[PDB]
Amino acid sequence: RSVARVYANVNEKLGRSWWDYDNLVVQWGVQDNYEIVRKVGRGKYSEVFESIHLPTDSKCIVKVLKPVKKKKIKREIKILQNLAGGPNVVGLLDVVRDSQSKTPSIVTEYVNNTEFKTLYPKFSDFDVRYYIFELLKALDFCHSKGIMHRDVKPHNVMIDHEKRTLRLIDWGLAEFYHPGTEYNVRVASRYFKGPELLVDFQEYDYSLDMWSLGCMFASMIFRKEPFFHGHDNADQLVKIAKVLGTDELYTYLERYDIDLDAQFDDILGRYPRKPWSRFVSSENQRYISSEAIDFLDKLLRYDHQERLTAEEAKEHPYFEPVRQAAA
Ligand SMILES: Nc1ncnc2c1ncn2[C@@H]1O[C@H](COP(=O)(O)OP(=O)(O)NP(=O)(O)O)[C@@H](O)[C@H]1O
Repeated sequence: RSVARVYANVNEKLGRSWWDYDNLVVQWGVQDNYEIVRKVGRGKYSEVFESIHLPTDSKCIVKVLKPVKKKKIKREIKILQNLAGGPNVVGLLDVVRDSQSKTPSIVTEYVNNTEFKTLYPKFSDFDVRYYIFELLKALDFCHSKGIMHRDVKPHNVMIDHEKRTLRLIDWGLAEFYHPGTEYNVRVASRYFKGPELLVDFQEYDYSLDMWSLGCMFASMIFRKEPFFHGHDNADQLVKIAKVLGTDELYTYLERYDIDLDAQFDDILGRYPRKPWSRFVSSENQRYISSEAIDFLDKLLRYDHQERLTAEEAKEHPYFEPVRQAAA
């Protein structure tokens, strides 16, 4: 009941060799070439440690996957393998596992990150333009290769501000895009979930990541994290409606023939479109420009087919200072 505007054809054109991650044979590395040092992060499905690849004595990242459906492990590995050498995608170094328990780990390149709540407010307007544009290179790449990231949130973007370098990480929710496939809507982080997830519209595509990038981008330029701050997946849709308005929400549901949950209507009610200008203040004015708002406004749409493609987004006037500086 939806197909993507772009890249709908990719997985058909690349082999079954490219998306059939169920039939992947995993060449496990050697567990004991890696020694864990320092625990640096935590997810619901993973341990992340700073570690050493002992033979090279190299700092790397080991991510210990909570034993979970083997199918899912097979998917993340094949995706990482596929995307290899792509711009600003985290480098996959190894896959290992325990001899006895068979608990797998992914070994990835280390990135000297700064936590975003500290790093983002140190940003200039050029900085935001530059790093979003480098994030747009990763989304455009992986989308061009039939893959939706599906967890694009600042926690999964690692920025080394001294090297001026960027990596997208946590491809644990990523999928291959197949035209017409119904996908699980329980993806993303509540704050970065697109409306299509919140109304249980299952036939979504790469445009999910663009909404997500929009929320992240609104955090940065408006200095509100999160920009939409829902207490649960129901309230999340309400916080979105208080900004984009409900008039546009009902034309969107009507256009895609979504019927809402019955008790959604005790809580939603009627909201006029709050304009983007009403979010400007003295403390966030540094990031604000007529180009930024226009760009943000073409990511944050109810209808996933009115959103920019990562490629169209790269052409936007907002990124002209970074394109120019490139040369
Ligand atoms: N390559 C890396 N370099 C540095 N830190 C990293 C790297 N990969 C992951 N981390 C840290 O580990 C945290 C969790 O890693 P992540 O890959 O997001 O695992 P997860 O279990 O999928 N968690 P979640 O994002 O909630 O789904 C990240 O937020 C980073 O702070």
